[PDB]
Amino acid sequence: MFSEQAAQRAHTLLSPPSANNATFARVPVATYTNSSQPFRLGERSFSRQYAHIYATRLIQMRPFLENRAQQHWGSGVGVKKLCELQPEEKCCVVGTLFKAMPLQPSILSKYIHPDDELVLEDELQRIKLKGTIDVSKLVTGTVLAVFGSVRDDGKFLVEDYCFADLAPQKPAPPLDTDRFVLLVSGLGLGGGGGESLLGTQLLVDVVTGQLGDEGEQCSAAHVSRVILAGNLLSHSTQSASVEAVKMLDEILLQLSASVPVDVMPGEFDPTNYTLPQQPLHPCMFPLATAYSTLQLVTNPYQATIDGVRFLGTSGQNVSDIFRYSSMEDHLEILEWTLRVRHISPTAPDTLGCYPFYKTDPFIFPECPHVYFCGNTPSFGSKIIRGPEDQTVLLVTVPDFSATQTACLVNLRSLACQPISFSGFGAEDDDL
Amino acid sequence: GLLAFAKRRNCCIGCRTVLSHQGAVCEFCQPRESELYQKEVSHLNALEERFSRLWTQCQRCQGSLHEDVICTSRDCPIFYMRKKVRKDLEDQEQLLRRFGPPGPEAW
Amino acid sequence: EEAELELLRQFDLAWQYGPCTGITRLQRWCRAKQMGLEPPPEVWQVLKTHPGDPRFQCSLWHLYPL
Amino acid sequence: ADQLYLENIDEFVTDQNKIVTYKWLSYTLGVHVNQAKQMLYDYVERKRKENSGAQLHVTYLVSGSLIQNGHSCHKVAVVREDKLEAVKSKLAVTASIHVYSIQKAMLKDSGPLFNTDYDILKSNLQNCSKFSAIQCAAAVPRA
Ligand code: SF4
Ligand SMILES: [Zn+2]
Repeated sequence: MFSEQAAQRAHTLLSPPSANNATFARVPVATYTNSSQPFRLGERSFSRQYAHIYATRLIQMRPFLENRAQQHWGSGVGVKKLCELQPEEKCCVVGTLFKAMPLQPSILSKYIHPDDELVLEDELQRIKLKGTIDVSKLVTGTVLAVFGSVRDDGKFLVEDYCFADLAPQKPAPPLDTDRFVLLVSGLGLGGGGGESLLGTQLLVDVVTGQLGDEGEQCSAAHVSRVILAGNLLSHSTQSASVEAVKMLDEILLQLSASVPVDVMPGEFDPTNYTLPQQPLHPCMFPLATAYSTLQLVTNPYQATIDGVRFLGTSGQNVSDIFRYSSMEDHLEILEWTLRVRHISPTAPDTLGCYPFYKTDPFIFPECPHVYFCGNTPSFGSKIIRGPEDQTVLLVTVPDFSATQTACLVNLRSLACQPISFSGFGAEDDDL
Repeated sequence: GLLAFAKRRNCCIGCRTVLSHQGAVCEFCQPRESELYQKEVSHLNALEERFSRLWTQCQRCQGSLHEDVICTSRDCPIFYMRKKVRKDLEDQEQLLRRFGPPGPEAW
Repeated sequence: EEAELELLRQFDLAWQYGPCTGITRLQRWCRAKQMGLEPPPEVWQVLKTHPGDPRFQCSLWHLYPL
Repeated sequence: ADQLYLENIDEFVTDQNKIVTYKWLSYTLGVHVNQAKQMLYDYVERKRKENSGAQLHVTYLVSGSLIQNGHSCHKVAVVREDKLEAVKSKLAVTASIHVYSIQKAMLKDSGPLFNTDYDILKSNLQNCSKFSAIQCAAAVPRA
C-alpha cells in the first residue's frame, strides 16, 4: 500500500547541501458530493411527542420482514396480527421489542441485570416472550419477525426469529492510481498529555509535507482528503473551553493550507445534544475560514468520495448499545447495527433524538461501501459479505489521546492500514 | 394594556442596551462574540437533554410506545414539568437564530 | 356542517393512519397518502371548501395541556 | 557560502545556548526544509570529524514499516543518539532517515522540542506552505 511505496526510491538526506530539492503537487479531488441532507435540519420545531417515530418505523420496516420470513421459513405463510391469534397455533409475528430492565435510571459500567424480560409490542397491545431467545444480546427498539404459538398463560413460545438484513448495493467504478484517505478522531485539545502534543505535531507535519524524505513526501502527496471525526475538545469538567477554540482554529489553519478537511461535532463540542447534530458555527474560527478547503459538517455524515460512498458517526450509537447489552467487541457491535438495518435502534429510549414525524431517517435506504465508527478504544477493521453481492469494509477509528494512531484507507484496493506516532519520552536505559 | 405593544427589536446580549436592528451583539461589545456564542449554547445543550428524559418517561408510565399520552395527573410532578421545558426550549432556540445559520440547507 | 364535524372526528381516531395529536389534520392526511395506507377522498374534500378555521384544520385535543 | 551557515549555526548553538530544530533553522535563514536537514548534517559531520569530543548532542528521526501481529503498520519515531541502531534493526522496511535536532546540554524528555516549533510558528502565521514540498492549487484565501 503506502509504506511499500515509501521506500521505492533513493535516499538523499544524509548528505551535504545540494543545488535543487524536489517538490510535488497535491492530487486533484475531481469528484465529491455531500448527500447528508436528511440530517441537516432547517425548520426545527419541537412540541411533538415521541410516538410519531415508532409508528413510522414499524410501517416502513414491515414489508422487509414479511419478505424475509417468506423465504426463510417457507411460502406456506402464517403471518398474523397480534390480536387474531388462536391458542396453540403456529404463526409468524412482526413487531417491536421492549426490554423491561430494572437498574435503568429514572428521573426521580454496564447496566444489564440477571433478570429482565423481553416484550413484543405492536400498535394495539403487547405480549411477553420466553423460549429460545437471547435475553441480554438484544436491546429495546429492534424490529423483527418471530415464529411460534400462544400458550395457556398468555405468554408466547419462540422457536426462531429473524432480522431485516442488508440493503441493496450498486457497484463502484475501479480506479487507475491509488488515492488514500486519512481518518483521525479525538485529539482531546484541553487536556490529556504532552506526548499527545508532539504526536499531533508529527501527524500534521507528515501530512502537510514537512517531514521525511522524497519517499514520504511522494506518498503523503497522494493522500487526497482528511476527515476529523468528533470529540475534538475533550473536557475534564464543565461546571477552559474558550482558549481551546483558538488552538483548534490554528490547527485547522495549518491543515487548511494544503489538504481539504471535513470537521464533525462530537460528544463534547459546542453544538446541540440530539442526534442529527448540526454543523459548527463559523464565528468561532476567524483564521481558518479564509480558505475554501475547510468544511464543517455534523454527526451522521454521508459522502461520495471518488465513487466510493462513506457513512459514519462519532461513536455515540455504538457506546449506547454497549451500555445496555452484553457484547464487548466494538467491531461486532458495528456489524450488528448493520445487520438490523438501523444506525441507532436505541433511539429514543436511552439516546436522545429530535422528534421527527414524517419518516425515520436512521433506516438504511442503501448499502454503503465503507462504514466507520468514532472514538473506539482500539484499532480494528474487517470485511463482511451480504447474502447477495454486497461487500462492506468496517473500520473502527482509535482515539488519538491514548494510542496516537490514525487510519489510512486505500480507495482502489479498499484496505486499511494503521499509522502510529511516538516521540521518545523520558527514557534512559541505564537505570 | 400597553404591555402587548412591545417586540420588533431585542436588547444586546452582552450589555443589555435596547437598539434599532435585529443583530444580537452591540457595536461596543461586537469584538467579544465568539465567547458570547460559546456562552448560551451550553444552555441550549442542557435544555435539550431535559426535554428527552421527561417526554419518554410518560411512555413508560403509560405502558405503550405507539400511542398518545393522556395523563393530566395533578399529583404527578411529571405533569407541568413537561410543559415548561417546551417553552424554555422555544425561547432559547429563537435566541440563537439572532446569529446567522451555520450553513445552507437547500443544496 | 354538523355532519362534516363527525367525519373529521372519525378520521382522527382511526388507528391505521397514525398516532396523531401533535400535528395538523392535513399534514396527517398527506403523511398517510405518501405511504399510501388508504386515505379516503372525503376528508380531503372538506379541507378544501373551507378557509383556515381552527375547528376544521386542527386535531380534536388541540386544547388540553397534554 | 558554507562559512555563512557554518558560522550562523556556530553562534546559534554554542554561544546563545539555544535548541535548533530544522524548522527553526529554515524560518531563520529562509531555506527549504530538506536543504535545512542537509545543512545540519553538514555541520555535525564537520564538527564531529574535527574534534570527536565536542559538547554536541543529536536527535534523529526513523520511519518505516513494521509487523506486530500479522498486520502491517507504519511506525514513525523521533529517537536519541544512543538507541538508533536497535530501533533500526527492529523494523522491517526502512523509509526515512534524517536529522531532527542538536543540543548543548542534555534534556530529559521531548518537552521543549514542541515549545520551540510552536513559538516560531506563533509569530510566522501567514506562511506555513511557503517552504513545503507539496503545493496544492485550490487552497488560496477566498472567503
Ligand atoms: S405526567 Fe407523570 S403521572 Fe402522568 S404519565 Fe407522565 S410521568 Fe406518569
Ligand atoms: Zn453591547
